[PDB]
Amino acid sequence: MNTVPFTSAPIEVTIGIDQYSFNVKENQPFHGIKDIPIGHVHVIHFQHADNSSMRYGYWFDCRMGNFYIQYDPKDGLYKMMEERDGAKFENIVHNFKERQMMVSYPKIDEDDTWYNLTEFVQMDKIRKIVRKDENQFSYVDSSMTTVQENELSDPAHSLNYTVINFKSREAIRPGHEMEDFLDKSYYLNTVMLQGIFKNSSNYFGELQFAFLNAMFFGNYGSSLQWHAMIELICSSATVPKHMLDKLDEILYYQIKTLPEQYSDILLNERVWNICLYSSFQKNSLHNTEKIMENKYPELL
Amino acid sequence: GAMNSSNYAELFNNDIKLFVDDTNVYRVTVHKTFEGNVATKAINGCIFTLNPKTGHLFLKIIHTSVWAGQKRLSQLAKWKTAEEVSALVRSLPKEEQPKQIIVTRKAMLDPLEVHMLDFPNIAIRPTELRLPFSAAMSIDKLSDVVMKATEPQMVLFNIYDDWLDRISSYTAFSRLTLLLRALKTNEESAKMILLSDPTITIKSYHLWPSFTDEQWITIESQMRDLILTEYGRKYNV
Ligand SMILES: CCN(CCO)C(=O)c1ccc(Cl)cc1Cl
Ligand SMILES: CCN(CCO)C(=O)c1ccc(Cl)cc1Cl
Repeated sequence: MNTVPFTSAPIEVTIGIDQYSFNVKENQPFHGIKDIPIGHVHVIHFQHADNSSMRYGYWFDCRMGNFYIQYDPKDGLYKMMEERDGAKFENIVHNFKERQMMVSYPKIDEDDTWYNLTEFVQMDKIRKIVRKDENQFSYVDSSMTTVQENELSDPAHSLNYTVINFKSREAIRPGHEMEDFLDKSYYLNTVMLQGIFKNSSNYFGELQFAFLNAMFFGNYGSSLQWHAMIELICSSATVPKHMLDKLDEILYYQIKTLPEQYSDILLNERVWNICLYSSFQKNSLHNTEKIMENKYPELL
Repeated sequence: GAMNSSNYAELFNNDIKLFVDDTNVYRVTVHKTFEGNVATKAINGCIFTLNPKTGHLFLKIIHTSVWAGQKRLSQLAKWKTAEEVSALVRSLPKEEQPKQIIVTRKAMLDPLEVHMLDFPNIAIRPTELRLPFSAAMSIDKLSDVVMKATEPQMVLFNIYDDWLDRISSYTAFSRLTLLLRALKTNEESAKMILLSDPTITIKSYHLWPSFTDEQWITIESQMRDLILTEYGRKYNV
């Protein structure tokens, strides 16, 4: 087990950790989250009781170090920090454990939701999308914009997702104009899989990370990335059979986990009605199709 | 953005631009097989590409051979239109390339944009106008060179004959749209008007009769009446 301890909780805040959310009152005695399952990336995030503007949070992996939360009264947020003194972090995690001022991450024996939502997400890739290498953990918020968004001001605060553009030279081979635009297999398989991502796990990792940033922070640019990487698979006639089956599982859990009340902004009518009913892979997403129709038949 | 009533006069400024119409690119005659089923038989078509300021027409003839062995021909027509338009731009000197291309149907936007990726400073635009360029095959000389063609062929015309010697582009475009709209509404009557006077000939290097200015007014009024009338006969008004 691993622990994200807290200095204190000086301002009323809603804390979410992966798919969960909970409330802490101003100066209630709160000193973090313990029993965090090792082996996955995690996200810890914050929505202040007073300014629901700006959800912000930190992606991290406990294997990569000892991380703690301190509220900064100058900058006005809960900041993730690293304790390099292993020996002294180990010690205070005990008094936190012994005074029972840490909540227990529910290690439920009937779930795999977080595993499944983060199967291919790896801290090393996250940190190439969110560039800030002095820290081992990665900060994200509501308002950060993507590299592609900045094209159409500050790039250090960028989400450096892989640029997908269906009406670009990268995507369209000269002389196969009609072919490559109606069947994107070349772009997915040769440009992106073999060229940029190298394998489908790195692709699937970005897709999953993009969906998670859209849901927990309502990052609009991430949602556009998620929908684009979905649309490119579904608009390719030729996809490794292994990818298709794994994609069905990925999307299944993303839709499962989505807040029912959030489906109006974060889901793109066009992309899904096309992926589920018009595209090459309309018959290859059985679980995803079934759960979309029982839950959100309105959108379709 | 889209081209409508409101920004109509942009067409006649000094920015080079072209209209592309694709309605006569893929043409069929539907018929019955011996088994009582229906098949199509394609006939030659045209891409109608027009400089509205100069009247230059680049008539690209689409030979029926281009369709042999191809599926989903109505979708293929739009990609072939775009491929041929980009080849025309590519073949022109840079200072002759258009700064805009206006497609008369929205289904052409994506095909052309994709074929024109090499030209990002060329704006591809739809229009909200119901332009009558489908009627271009009611112009005898254009229909004839399309039907006779044996191979792919580009033929160049000035669809305004010598009119610009005497009138402005705006007025010439208006006359042309009036003529084509009439031909579209009742070809027989439109044609009968143009030729009622056997003495007003069509010059070998022209498409339309050599009317005087006074005869153009008479003609233009007669085309207006036809277009109103055929509205009554259709709507009963
Ligand atoms: C002074 C060093 N320090 C905070 C940095 O000023 C601590 O020792 C500390 C206190 C509380 C917790 Cl949850 C973690 C830690 Cl590391
Ligand atoms: C699902 C349990 N629960 C109810 C959520 O509204 C929580 O508040 C909760 C979640 C996560 C953690 Cl680390 C601690 C706690 Cl108390």
